[PDB]
Amino acid sequence: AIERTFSIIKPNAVAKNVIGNIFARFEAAGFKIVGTKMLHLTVEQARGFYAEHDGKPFFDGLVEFMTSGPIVVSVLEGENAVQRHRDLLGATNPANALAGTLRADYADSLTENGTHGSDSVESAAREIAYFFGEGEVCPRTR
Amino acid sequence: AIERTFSIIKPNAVAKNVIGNIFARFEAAGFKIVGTKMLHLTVEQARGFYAEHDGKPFFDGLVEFMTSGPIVVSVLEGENAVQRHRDLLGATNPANALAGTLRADYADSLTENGTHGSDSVESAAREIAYFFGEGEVCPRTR
Amino acid sequence: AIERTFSIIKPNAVAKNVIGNIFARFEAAGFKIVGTKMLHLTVEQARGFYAEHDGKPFFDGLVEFMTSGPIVVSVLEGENAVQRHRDLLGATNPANALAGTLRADYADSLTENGTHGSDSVESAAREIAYFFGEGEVCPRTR
Amino acid sequence: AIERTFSIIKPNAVAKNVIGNIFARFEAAGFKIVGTKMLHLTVEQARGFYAEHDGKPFFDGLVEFMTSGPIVVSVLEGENAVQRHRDLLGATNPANALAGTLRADYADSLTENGTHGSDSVESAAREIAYFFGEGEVCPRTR
Repeated sequence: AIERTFSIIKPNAVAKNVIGNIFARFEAAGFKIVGTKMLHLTVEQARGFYAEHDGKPFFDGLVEFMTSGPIVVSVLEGENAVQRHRDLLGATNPANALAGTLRADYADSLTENGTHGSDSVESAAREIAYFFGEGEVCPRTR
Repeated sequence: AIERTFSIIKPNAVAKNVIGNIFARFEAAGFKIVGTKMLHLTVEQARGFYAEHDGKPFFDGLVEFMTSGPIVVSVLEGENAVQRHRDLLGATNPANALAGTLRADYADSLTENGTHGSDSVESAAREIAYFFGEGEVCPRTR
Repeated sequence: AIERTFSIIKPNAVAKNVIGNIFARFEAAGFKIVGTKMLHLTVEQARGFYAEHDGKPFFDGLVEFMTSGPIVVSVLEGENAVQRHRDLLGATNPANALAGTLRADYADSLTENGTHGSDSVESAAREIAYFFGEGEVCPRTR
Repeated sequence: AIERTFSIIKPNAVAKNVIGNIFARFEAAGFKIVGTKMLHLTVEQARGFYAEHDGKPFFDGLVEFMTSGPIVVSVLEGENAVQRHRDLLGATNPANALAGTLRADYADSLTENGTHGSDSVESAAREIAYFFGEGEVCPRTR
């Protein structure tokens, strides 16, 4: 089915100026970018999004990193998009990600793997709703 | 000096899914993307941005095209960015654009040249302000 | 260990002018291009390289496709290069290749999957020797 | 008219692993790569290609740089290709080359400026003949 999945290009990737390279990979893989914006998360925003993680040891480090610089959040559309996006991204740990995947190609470290992708259709809807408001998701009309 | 300029990736370019290729060209040329967002102009928003052309024969067609599908508006930062961005885009009229420039590579017709770049520091300020509100542009912090 | 593996960019990919896109993927994945050349296989040369398939039903069709237009043959160098190259290419069948892999992004069909990669250190040695003479593989000196 | 022009991706660019990026720009600008090979010029081969500079100012330095690492030499085909290729490369001096041109994007100095392009149809014929033997250029057959 046609799905919409959520993407985050993390601070390290934005800092390295590879937003275009990553977007190009999304498009080459058949995804259509239907929503996108650059923003710099406040700690309030980060803790409201990553709340789930409020219980692990590296939580404080995660929030610090995700609020350390601007990020690009996007909505990608396509058939079976949620799983295909996860496939494109590769393993969470850059060390285990296969050559060519976004984590292998653009990660700088395990915590700084450069990209995030929704893990399910359900989580994608929640993540998209958190960052994209009215008229921010734009269906293709041509 | 370090300047900020305004960019538009037009409906035809978005529809061809070359947003990444264009952003990658900006980054390879030394520009830092400091603000961006995808949106779909309503006729009223398009008329306002192109207000200087109201009453001219080509106006309604320009408005129709610019509202025919989503676009990506961005803010680019770098030394002498206004002029360098224009240099990278190439001549506005594709018939005069040098091979390899963005207009030469991505124009679909003479009219649908694919991209817009501020023509001056003055217009850059006006165009950026039109779409980016108090703080939608995020300077690099690392 | 640092290894060298063999690559073929097939007739369908050369014809679509995506040689640069594929090479860029090799480089982004950490491979160093240490040898490369464009050529157009004769039936004799094609049959000689695919000798191990001589007699099988698809042989003639494989030979016809691989001699239908020019190809680019290359030698890629890098840590665990043979396996990492296979990982980058993805499944032989486009329908089964994960999003983002070279077969998924550039294949037009199962027969015309766009790229070939050595399946072992042993076969890589044989494949490279078939197309590259002494002096044609260039280690990096800077 | 359809022309064939000569290209060299110099040692500094090969060393930075941007061969793919450069080829992708050639293809995006509409050129068809009809010949290419990677080689590492020896002092004797370089003195032969730049023989016209013998007894002239930069003969030694030119040979030293051009033999410092492997290069990629190619034949690009297209309408008015000689001049269009020069337009894509930009000024010889990367500091004065317009943003986005290959000299501006992939070079740091005048001497190590990343790319060479034939300056005329006449020089293209001579340059190609020095690196490609009869039958090595491959016209497209599909």
